[PDB]
Amino acid sequence: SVSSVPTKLEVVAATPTSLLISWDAPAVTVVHYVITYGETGGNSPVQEFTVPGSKSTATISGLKPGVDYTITVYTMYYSYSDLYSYSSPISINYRT
Amino acid sequence: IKSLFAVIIGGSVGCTLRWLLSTKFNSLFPNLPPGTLVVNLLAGLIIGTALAYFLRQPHLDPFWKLMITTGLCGGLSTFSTFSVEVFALLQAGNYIWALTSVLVHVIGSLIMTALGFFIITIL
Ligand SMILES: CCCCCCCCCCO[C@@H]1O[C@H](CO)[C@@H](O[C@H]2O[C@H](CO)[C@@H](O)[C@H](O)[C@H]2O)[C@H](O)[C@H]1O
Ligand SMILES: [F-]
Ligand SMILES: [F-]
Ligand code: NA
Repeated sequence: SVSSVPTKLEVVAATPTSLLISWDAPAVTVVHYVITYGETGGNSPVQEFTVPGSKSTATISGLKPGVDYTITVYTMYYSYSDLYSYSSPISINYRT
Repeated sequence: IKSLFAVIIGGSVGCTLRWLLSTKFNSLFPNLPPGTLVVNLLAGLIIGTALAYFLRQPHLDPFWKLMITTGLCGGLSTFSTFSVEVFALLQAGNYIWALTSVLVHVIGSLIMTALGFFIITIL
C-alpha cells in the first residue's frame, strides 16, 4: 500500500573523491538506510554502509576522480505486516 | 470445556478485527499507527462498559462475560504490537514519538475505560 523506497535520490555536493547525497524519506518507520556504491564501468566491487533512520543524507568518500559511480539507497524499515524487512532500491549514476 | 469455546470464539473475533483494522489503517500514520491505537482504545471502552454493566447484572452467565472480556477485548487489544512499534521507533532514533505513543496508548486506554464505566453508571 505505502512505498518503503526513498525518492529523489541525488548528489547535492561533490569533490573529486567524495559525494554528498540526499533523498526524501519514505512514509514508513525507517530503522536505517543502506547506501551502496560502485564503479558503473565493469565488475568492480560494490561497497555498502548504513546510515541511521533519522538521517536523509550521507557522505561517500575515498572515490577515484573522473570515474562513473552507480549509487543506490534502500531501507530497513518497520511495518505492521512484515515487521523488519528491506525495501527495493532507488538508483542514480554520477561521474566524479 | 464450554469456557474454552467462549475464549476461542471471542478471541477469534477480536483477533480478526485487530488484523483487519491494523492492516487497513496502520500505514496511514506510521509514527503512531492508528489501527493498533483504535483497537486498544475500543477494547478499553468495551471493558469499561463491561465493568459497570456486569456489576449491575450479577447473574449473567459466566460464558458471556468470558467471551466478552478474556475473548473479545483480550483478542482485540494488544501489548505486543504496541511494544514492537515503540521498539522500532526507539531503534529509528525517534524518541519523541516513542514517548508519545506510550502516553497516548496508556492514558488513552484508561480514559476510554473510565468513559465506558461512567457512561453506563450514569444510565
Ligand atoms: C525505557 C525503554 C525500555 C528499554 C528498551 C530500549 C530499546 C533498545 C534501544 C534501541 O536500540 C538502539 O537504538 C539506537 C538509537 O536509535 C540505535 O542506534 C542507531 O542510531 C543512533 C542514532 O543516531 C546512532 O548514533 C547509532 O550509531 C545507530 O546504531 C541502535 O542501533 C539500536 O540498537
Ligand atoms: F485497552
Ligand atoms: F505504538
Ligand atoms: Na490481545
